[PDB]
Amino acid sequence: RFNSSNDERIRVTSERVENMSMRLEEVNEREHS
Amino acid sequence: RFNSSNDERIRVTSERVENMSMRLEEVNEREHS
Repeated sequence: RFNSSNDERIRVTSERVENMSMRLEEVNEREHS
Repeated sequence: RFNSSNDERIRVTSERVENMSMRLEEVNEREHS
């Protein structure tokens, strides 16, 4: 019941979005062509 | 009406974000240059 609450889902989504944004900026910065 | 609720949108967004994070980590791990 705790893991299915809206607040926990929002927090986890925000953290994963931040990590994905950092990783995507890292990937885009590494360009050779 | 069920598919447009906030809870369903949050759950679907969280699941898709998790899948995208896993896929992005898979892509970044596969680097050759």
